[PDB]
Parts: sequence; structure tokens; C-alpha cells
Amino acid sequence: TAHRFLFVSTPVGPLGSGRGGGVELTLPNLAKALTQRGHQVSVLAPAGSVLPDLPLETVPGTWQSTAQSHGRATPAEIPAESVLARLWDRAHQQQADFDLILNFAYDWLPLYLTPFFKTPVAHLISMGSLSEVMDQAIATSLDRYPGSIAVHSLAQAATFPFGDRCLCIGNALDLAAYGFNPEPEPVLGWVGRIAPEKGLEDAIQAAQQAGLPLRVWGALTEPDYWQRLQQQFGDRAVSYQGFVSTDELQRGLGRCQGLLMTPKWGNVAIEALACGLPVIAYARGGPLEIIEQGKSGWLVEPDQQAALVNAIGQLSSLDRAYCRAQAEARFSLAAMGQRLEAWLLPLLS
Amino acid sequence: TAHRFLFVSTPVGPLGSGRGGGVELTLPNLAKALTQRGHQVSVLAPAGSVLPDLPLETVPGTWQSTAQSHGRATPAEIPAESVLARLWDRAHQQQADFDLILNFAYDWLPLYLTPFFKTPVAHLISMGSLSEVMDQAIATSLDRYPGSIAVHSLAQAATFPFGDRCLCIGNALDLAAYGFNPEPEPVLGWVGRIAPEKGLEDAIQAAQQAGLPLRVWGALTEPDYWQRLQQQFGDRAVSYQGFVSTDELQRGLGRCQGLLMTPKWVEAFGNVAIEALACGLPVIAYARGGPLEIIEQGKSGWLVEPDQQAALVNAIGQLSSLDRAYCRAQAEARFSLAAMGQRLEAWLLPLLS
Repeated sequence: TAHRFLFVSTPVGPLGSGRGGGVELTLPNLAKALTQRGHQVSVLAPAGSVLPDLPLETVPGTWQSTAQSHGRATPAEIPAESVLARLWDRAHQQQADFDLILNFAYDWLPLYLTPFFKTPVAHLISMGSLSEVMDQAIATSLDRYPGSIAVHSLAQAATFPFGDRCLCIGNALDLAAYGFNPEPEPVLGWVGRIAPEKGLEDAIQAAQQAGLPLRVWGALTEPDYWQRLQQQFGDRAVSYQGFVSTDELQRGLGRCQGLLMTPKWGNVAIEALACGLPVIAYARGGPLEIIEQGKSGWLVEPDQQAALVNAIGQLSSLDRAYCRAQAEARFSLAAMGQRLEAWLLPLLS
Repeated sequence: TAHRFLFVSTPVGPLGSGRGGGVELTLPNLAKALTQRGHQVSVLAPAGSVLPDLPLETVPGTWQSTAQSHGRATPAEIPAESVLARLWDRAHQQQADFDLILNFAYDWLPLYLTPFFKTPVAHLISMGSLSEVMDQAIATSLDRYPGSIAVHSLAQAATFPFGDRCLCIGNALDLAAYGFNPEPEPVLGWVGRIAPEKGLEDAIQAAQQAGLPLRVWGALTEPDYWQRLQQQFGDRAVSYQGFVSTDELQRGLGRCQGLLMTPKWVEAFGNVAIEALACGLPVIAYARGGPLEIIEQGKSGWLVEPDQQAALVNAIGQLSSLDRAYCRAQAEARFSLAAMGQRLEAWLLPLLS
């Protein structure tokens, strides 16, 4: 029996701007996982958002800041003309048109508003623990509404003291959008948003160290001033490929013989695997649950440049077809759709 | 009665960085051992340090090298911008806010400065004898201040001529962070750097001879080493479990029927065995270094001849002789923060006033 869901997106920026982080990939993929099982999914997101096949409603207003002004002590903030506030006002007005509302935003207000809704509200958490106000908002809604909080990885849940009461739904992609490439060029890839402390420096240095050009995909929003700054490695070393569509990304990415992930503190690793692309990552966080050591990638001692360069040297030992097979066996929409229902359908009753 | 302590951390690297050596683990546990009795503990440590729930002040400067340029005759060295010198200058400024200052650094300077403080200074010596200058600084402090020097193990103490005048406070960890697992999977564990010259081959070959998969926890630096192990021992034989947090390590380690410890002697101290015991996991270790003072032969593990396959295999086959609940009971009785807090009070309280 089929149901009607409303997905409320992140307020940090529009779907398609590259500003929403992983939610920009997760939300449409989870929506498609559910509609392919006969459900209706509508999306509510900031003005300027795009979404190819689904009902979308947008609301103008000021985007939610990402800044941690006081570390773990920074309060929740609602600016004038807040888009987050307007999104949840709009959701509330139409709450009776849906069986369940799914919140994708890492913010205090949707959690606080949950008992103010008659329609059930579930929360897919996309970040690890960052602030006291957020930890407490999530815990409160866990206490009141068991099973209402999901996460993407065990590593992510482990950053929360209540992590064991969060349901882990893992990750998935629309694999039919991604082509397997068995014949890479002698280049490395990096995917992410192009901004300070995103690990991008570690990747360039390692790829350079290894004698391989680094190709870089993502959104440029310290532009070019953070970016051009980094031609302190030379266009010798690093090659911006743009912020592109998924189809452009997969055909470009699949040409790399490896993907470097060098973050600090999920989709991107799977996107590489889906193209046949092994992943070299710091042994830290979400990649530990995606990559199979020495089979679909290399998980290496974090912050060690010789480790990255050693791993780059062992890329051709990895079977690209295995990487693609792992993506199909583990990260399909069809299985994510099953996990979504096991999570959300009990929340209806 | 409750007292106020200042802990001055190691200069070799920041707390919570991975680059501070063993003090990185001991200092937070010994601090917690005292604050769980109602004492106050504040910490001075290098810039970049991270230490939850305790007053922490950090100090900029160059880390202290651990390397000796010519062995036991190496002088004590103070580089420009020495973080060690700055730590002890700052501790001196604030000495009157505390009843006692506890030094964790293995260095000449804090011992030399002890008579220049009005507040008592105690010293936790975390390593064995390495230099004439350090031996003599410790011996002089013992002569002037009997009872002011502690060590973690009796082995360490005996590398010193005055070892019998040092107090041994043993080891502890935060057992509340470790879950007792009475029902393991039929697997073995091994914890350490996934790198050559770590005894990992010894552990793999013995687990394989015994018919048991080996799970490993630790950092991989050379991916070709991983392939070399696959080529030598087969594509199973060793299963990578992660480079993971303390809470993740204990959840996975607890699932093993035994922990194999095969380190070279210079790395055979000693705390991973306590983590295994705290999970109910008996320990099979080479019979040298720190494990000799952790494991009870034939009760909480097996202490075996080093570098001998047959001895590891024989021990793996007697894991069933060992009571996992007894392993946990020994951790609670011997290696708890509660036990450590009592030893610290017995050591430090007579030094007050």
C-alpha cells in the first residue's frame, strides 16, 4: 500500500548549487528509491533549487549559515527572512497532504518542531556531532520518538553519545547514471567542494609526489581566490574540471585511475566505485565502511603523505571491475528503498 | 580531603594528537582517577592539545625530540622556542593555585627545577634509563625528595640503580569505556601498526596453523606490504578491522577469543593487553616486557617463548582453559581508575605541605 512523503531539504543552499553538500545527491536518490516502489515523494527546498522529475516546491529566503562561531557552544540561529523557518512553515501548512515528512537539514528547528506536527516527522542526519544545541535537539527527539533518527554510517553515529539508538541506513546511488570505465588515464581524481581544510592540499601534494596530475571536480565558492592561490602547486599539478552534472561527472571521473579522499573529521567514494574507480582514503570515518581494504581501495594512516603515494603506486593492483561490482552489490537504489521503508513505515503506526 | 593538582604534560607532542607517546593515554586516565575522588585537576600541555572535561591551558613552541645524538652521553637539550621550557615557566607562574604539580615529561629540566618551586613537584617516570644526565637528575631528586618519583612498571624501575626507591603505581585505563564480552566469535585479534618488523607475520602464521582467522586493528602505511601478506599467506588469513576510535576498538576486540601480542622488545609495553582483559579477552603474548606484569600465566592469558610458531599455536589451543570473566575481574581489580586513584593518593598525599 503506497504512501505520500514530503522531503524537506537543507537550507544551506539550493539543490543544484553545490552548496548543500551531500544532501544534494542523497535527497533525490532517496526520493527515487521511494518512488520506484510506488510511493509519492514531493520536495520542499530553497528558491533556485532544481530537481528533474519530482514535484518540487521552493521558498525564497536567507540561507542557513554553516559557521561554527562558538565551537560546540554556538547557538541555533534564525536570521531575518530565514529560508529554514519558511520551509517548515510551508511544510506545516500542507502537513495533512502527506503521511510522513522527512527532514534532511542538520538544524535545531525541525527537531524542535516535531511534536508541533500532527503528521510524523523523521530526520535523516547527515553530519557527525558538532554542537551542544544540536546533540541535545537530536537526543530529545530520540527520547520522545524512538526510531525517528537515521544516519548514514556507524562512524558518524559513534560521534554521538546516543549513536546506538540511531538507525543506520547506509548510502546508495542511482547506479544507472554511472558508466563503468575499464581503461583509465594516468590521472588521479578528487571530488568535493573547493574550500579551505577540505583536504584538497593533501591530495595535490600526494598526486604531485607520485608523478600524476590531479583532476578536481566540485563547486567553486571561494573563487578563484582560494583556488588560484593553490597554483602554488602549478597547473603542472592540478586541473579544475568544473561543477558539472552527474552525467558529466561520471564520464570525467571514470577516466581516473584513482580517487583521493583526504578529508578531516560517503557519496563521493561510491561515485568513484560506480565508475570502476578505486578509492584511496585516510582511514578515518565514512570511507572505512565503504572501501574494502586492498580490494576496492586503500585505507591508509591519516595525514601521512608517503602512505598516499605508496597507495597511488598500488592502484593498478586493484580490480576496477570489482570496484563496480561492489557498488552494484552494496549501494543500489533498490536496496536503499527497502531500508527506507523498514525505517519509515513503522513511524506511520 | 580534596586537593588541587596541576598536571604538566609531555613536551613530545600534543594531547589527543597521536604524536605524544604513552603519556597521551596515561595523563587523561590518571586525571580522571583523581577527579573521580573529588580532587581538582588542571592540565598544561602543548598547543594543539585536546582534552575533554578538564581545565586545559596550552603553550606554543617546539616539541621535544625523542632522539639521542650519541647514546647515554647525550646532553639534555633545549631548542629555541622549547615548549618544555615554556610549560615549566607557566607552571611556575601559577604554582600557588595548586597543592601539587605532577610532571609527566621524561626530561632533565623539570627535575632540576623542583627545588625552585615552592609547591611540591612529583614526577611520573614513564620510561627506563636512557642517559647519564637523566639518571643523575632523577637520583638527585630522590635524594632531596624521598618518595617523589613513581614509575609504571617494575621492569622500568630496575633499569635504574635507584629503582628500589621509586614507587610503582602500575597502569590503568578507563574501564567504563570497555564492554565485557563473554561470548566471542571463533577469531583471533592483533593490535598494532600494520607494517613490517611488527611480528604480524608470526601472528598470521600461528592463527592460520590453528585454523582461526586473524582480525587486525591498526594503521596501514605501505599498501604493498598488505599485498605481500596476501601473497605469502593467502587472501584471507588476515582481515582489516580499521584504524578506529577507542570505543570502536573495544567493540571489535571483545569479539575475539584471544589477542596475540608479538611485538619486538622495544615495543613490548604493555597497555593493549589491559584493553583486551577489560573486554574479557585473554592475551597470548611473548614473555618479555610489559605483558609479564599484566598477564597471569595460565589464568588471564599465556606468556610464550618469543618468535616461536609452535609456542603461539600451543597457546591458541589452550585459550579454552581460560575464564573470560576472570580476565575482566583482573582488569577491574588491578587496572581500574579506582585502583589507580588509590595508588596515586598513597603516592602523592604524603608529599603535600
